[PDB]
Amino acid sequence: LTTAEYLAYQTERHVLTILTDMSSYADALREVSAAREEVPGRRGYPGYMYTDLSTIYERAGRVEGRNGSITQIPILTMPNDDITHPIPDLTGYITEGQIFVDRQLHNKGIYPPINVLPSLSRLMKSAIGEGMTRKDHGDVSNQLYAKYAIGKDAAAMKAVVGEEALSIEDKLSLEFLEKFEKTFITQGAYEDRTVFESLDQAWSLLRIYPKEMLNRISPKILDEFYD
Amino acid sequence: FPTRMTLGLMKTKLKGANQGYSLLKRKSEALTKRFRDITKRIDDAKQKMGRVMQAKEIYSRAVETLVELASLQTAFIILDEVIKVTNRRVNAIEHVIIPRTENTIAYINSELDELDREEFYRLKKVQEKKQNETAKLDA
Repeated sequence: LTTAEYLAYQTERHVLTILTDMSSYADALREVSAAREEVPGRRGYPGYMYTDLSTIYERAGRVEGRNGSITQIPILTMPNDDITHPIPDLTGYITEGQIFVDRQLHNKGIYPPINVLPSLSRLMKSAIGEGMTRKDHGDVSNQLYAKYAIGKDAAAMKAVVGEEALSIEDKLSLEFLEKFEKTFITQGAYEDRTVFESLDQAWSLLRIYPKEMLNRISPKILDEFYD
Repeated sequence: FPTRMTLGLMKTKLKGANQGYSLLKRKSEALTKRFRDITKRIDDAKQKMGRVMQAKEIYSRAVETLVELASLQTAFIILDEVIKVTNRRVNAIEHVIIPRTENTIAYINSELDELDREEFYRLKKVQEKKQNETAKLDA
């Protein structure tokens, strides 16, 4: 962290910090707190850990007048595959947004299993729109989230109800969900795709659903790509 | 996995499955009665159509009613199939979903109670440690 700070405040360059197995660090801190015979918190964590964890999240951010940028991207393993744990809860509440990995999609055999439901980004606001990527960015993102959620509810419905995929809407929702899961969700590990390619792929993946089926898309966004 | 919110969602889904089970049961009963009446009507229509089988005009007003009765018969068969699906759904809402939800709720309750017991034990140990330290400093 001090190396990244020295890189940002002196060398003036883009720096990216990454902490591996932060869960072990939290367990170690909990051990040090336990050895001190102090008041233990959730999962044996320290009481001042809130300030400690913040100090781990304070290794990011840029400065005024500095061309360089330091951004910390820590990584930890949620205990018993539970994001409800104090470590993941604090990490999610402190930092803006979190990347969640589903075990089922990883057990599917497909490429990287990111769950869009739990996953979110607070920096996706100012980084979207025209001048950055595209004006169709935010709209297609919200539409993707809505389609994924609708597909999830349609999946739960498909589990509870019959195999008829609950009439029409839920069928197209489930189809689009599976399609986005087998294509948009898995880009491959050795493949690097641009934003335009992903936008075109999403435009092709959204062709299965009707134009009036998207309530998350505005009039301009609906008239954006008819190609 | 063992959270109070998850327990609430599971309990809500369980209650909803119960109400849905009752509704599906009543619907199965009504469908059974309707299919029964339509069955008796199907037998009556069978005897009626079997009355005259094997001349002048106006025969178009004859086979039409028989066609309507046939439509009622097919609708009765579809009603029987739908009643079967409803009965299957009721059977799936009885010993399957209900038992799974109950067992899951029980295990989750046990896990939560055990965790709370462990936390309370740790807190009691902390309080005992503080009390022991205070009693040691008092001397």
